[PDB]
Amino acid sequence: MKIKRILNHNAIVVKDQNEEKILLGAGIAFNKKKNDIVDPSKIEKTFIRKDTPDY
Amino acid sequence: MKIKRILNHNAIVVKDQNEEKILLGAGIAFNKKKNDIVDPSKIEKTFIRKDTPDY
Repeated sequence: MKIKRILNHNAIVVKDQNEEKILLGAGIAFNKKKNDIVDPSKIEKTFIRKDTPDY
Repeated sequence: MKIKRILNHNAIVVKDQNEEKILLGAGIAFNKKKNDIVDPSKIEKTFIRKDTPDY
């Protein structure tokens, strides 16, 4: 899980195999940087954009 | 779509019928507040936490 963007010191826009994701972790931005792998101990909430409804 | 949390001036943690969501919109925080409906013209990216994989 890399960091494609930065929302704040906890939320960041990441990207997974499926598509773009969002990593919300208190202090996630701290101890990491853009393009760096996301720290799993800091992973508090993983969000993914709705790709498809039923299809 | 209400605003349960605020990530920055564009990203905010919202909540839909399915579960918690994330609204990433440049200026989304501006022209709105916590618990207020999210402006659709500002909606740039909607993210939802992975509820279930296959089940």
